[PDB]
Order: sequence, then structure tokens, then C-alpha cells
Amino acid sequence: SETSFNLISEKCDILSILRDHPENRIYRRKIEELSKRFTAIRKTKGDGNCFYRALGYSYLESLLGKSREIFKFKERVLQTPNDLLAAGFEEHKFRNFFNAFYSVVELVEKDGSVSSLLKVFNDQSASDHIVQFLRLLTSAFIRNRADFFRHFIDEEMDIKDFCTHEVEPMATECDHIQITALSQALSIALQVEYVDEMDTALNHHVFPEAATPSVYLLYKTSHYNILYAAD
Amino acid sequence: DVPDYAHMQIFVKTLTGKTITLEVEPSDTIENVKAKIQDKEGIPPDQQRLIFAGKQLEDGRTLSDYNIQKESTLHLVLRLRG
Repeated sequence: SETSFNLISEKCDILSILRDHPENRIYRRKIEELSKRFTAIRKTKGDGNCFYRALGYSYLESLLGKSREIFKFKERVLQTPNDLLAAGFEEHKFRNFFNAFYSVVELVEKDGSVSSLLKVFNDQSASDHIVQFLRLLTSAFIRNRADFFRHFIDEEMDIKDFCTHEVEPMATECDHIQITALSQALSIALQVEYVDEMDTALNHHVFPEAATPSVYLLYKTSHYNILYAAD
Repeated sequence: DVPDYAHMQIFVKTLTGKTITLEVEPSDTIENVKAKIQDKEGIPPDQQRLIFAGKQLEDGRTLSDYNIQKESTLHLVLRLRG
């Protein structure tokens, strides 16, 4: 079983990504600015699942060695089947995905390492199963609160159709709704750094607002990579 | 000089549950509204998507174009597709 980094990459110093923008002064500037607050980066595969894979890996990675936080998160993960049922998902259809996620949580709990966590998230089948579970849990969160979220859907699209076509299927890109829904579904405090090609100041968004994030993501060229904050 | 009584307030709701109140004119464009949201919330206009009764609001149009009246409520989501 050869070591792979095709889905979640090895961690490099942050200024490594200057190499991705050799001739854009704006990107270079923004990346230099990022380096004041962030020391390193991990890339995720550009397959449409980047947000879900990134959030899952980085949040689990942030749990390593934290027995108390791990236990409290495990208790929450145990209640998620009830969430899925309430939204009309069927146990026999969500079983393998919930199983994959609970298994990786247990791996972290039983004194896991970064190295073993990476092995799971770089295993195509187990990694995709974790993503699919996160997708379903996101869909369930929205469906169970359809009266709130329906106001935020455009082209006069039904909530249920939205979840069916733009949350549940693998490789469908996330957006604000999905992001804040998953964050809330699992209580994962997340910060997104927004980096575009406009000659502007940097900005970020925190979910939920004014929480101390456990996960930092870099949003750039419609893609999500993982950032590591300085001490 | 005759008074203009068209100035009104509209509301903008966000995914955090917060309601923003805006000072607008029926002839304001959606960009103008987005600019006003930026002044209040610090969200760049380019990152804003505005929705009224399930219909996305296009930049060059006006509030009156969408029959948005006094005390109407709009919905705001960020553009974070990745």
C-alpha cells in the first residue's frame, strides 16, 4: 500500500504558493500578506469536493491529542443519524457513509497520528465516503430547517431540489449555504481567507461569527486549501 | 423646491439571522444597495448575492424594477463557490 498525497497533500511553508503565481504581482502581494498570519499550507485535490474534504481533514487533524474535545465531538457524531432520519434519509442508505466517518473519528480518538489520518484521507474510497457523509449531513441540516433556508435560494428553486442537486451529489461545488450549514451541523468553527485577483485588501469570513476557528481555509481561484495559523 | 417622499427603509436578512436596515430610494440600483451593505457590514459588493422572493437581483436593475416597496425584506448570501 503505497503512500499517496493525491487528495490531501503534504504540508509546506506558506510562501511555496508564490510558485503558483510567478507573474501576478497582486497574488504575490496577497500571499506575502497572508504569511504574516499563516505559516503553512496543505493542498486538496481539485475535484469538486475540495471544501468538504478540507474541512473534514483539518478539523479532525485539529483534534489530535485533545481527549476532551474528541470525546465531546464523538458524542455529537453519535447523534447525527437522528438528524439524517428526521430529514428523510434512510438508515440503510446512509449506513456506509456514517460508518466511514465514525471510524475515522475513532482513529483520532485512539491516539491517532497525523500520518494515519492522512492515510485515510488519501485513500480514495474511505476519503470519498467521509465526503459523502459530510454532504448528507449538510443536506439534512438544510432540509430540517427548510423554512429558514428557502428564502436564500435563487432562480425560484425548491429547497429539496437544491439539496438533491447541489449538496448531496459527489463533486458538486459548495457555496455559502452548504458551508455555514455544515459548520453548524458539526459545531466546527471555520475561517475562510478570501483571495482574488483584484488589487484590494484581504478579507475573511468566520463561521459562526466571532468564534475562535479551529479550521482555516484559503479560498482562491474557486478552490479551498488548508491554512495553518502562526502561534 | 418640492419635497421628495420616496426615501424609505428596506431590510436585509443574512444566514446568521441578523437583520440589516438600509436607507434607500426606489430608483437605487442593486449595486448601490450592495455598496450600502458594504458600508454597514464590510462585505465587498463582488462577494454579495441579493435575493427577493427567491429571485436573484441583477446589478444594473433598480429596486423598483423588482417591485421592492417600503419595508420590504431582502435576503443576502455570500459568493463562496468552490
